[PDB]
Amino acid sequence: GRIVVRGDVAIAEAVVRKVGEVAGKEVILLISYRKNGEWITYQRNLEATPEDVERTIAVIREIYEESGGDFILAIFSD
Amino acid sequence: IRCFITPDITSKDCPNGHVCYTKTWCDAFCSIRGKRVDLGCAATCPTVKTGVDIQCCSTDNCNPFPTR
Repeated sequence: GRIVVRGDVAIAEAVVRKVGEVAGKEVILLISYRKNGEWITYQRNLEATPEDVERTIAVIREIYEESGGDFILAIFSD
Repeated sequence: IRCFITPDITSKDCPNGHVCYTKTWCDAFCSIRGKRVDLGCAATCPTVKTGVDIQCCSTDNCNPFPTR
C-alpha cells in the first residue's frame, strides 16, 4: 500500500487529496526535499479531515518552492 | 549492516557499520511539517541527546520507514 511521488507537485497534490477524501485510517507521510545541497526528511501524520488536507497541500507547495522540484513524497497507509 | 536509509527510504550495505539507527527530533516546523527523521547505519549506536529520540538495532533492515 505504498505510494511514491517524486518531483510532480500537481500529482503529489492530487494524491494527498484522494488519500484524505474518505480514510478513517490515518496515513503517515514521508516528505524529503533537497535545499542548499542537504537532503532533509519529515514525517507527518495526515488526518482524514479536509482542514489537515488543506494544510498538507500547502506544505507540499512550500517544499516544492524551496527545493525547486527536488522533493520526494512517500505515503504509508499505517 | 543492511540498513534502510533517508531520504530515499531505500536500503544500503555499510560494510563498516554494525547497527541501524533511527533519529527523530523537532525543528521550527514540527507543528507544521512534522518531526525530523534520519535513518541510517553506523559503526556504533550514536550517542543520545536531550531533544532527539534515537533507536538502534543490530539486524538487517531493522529500521523501517514508519518510525514508531
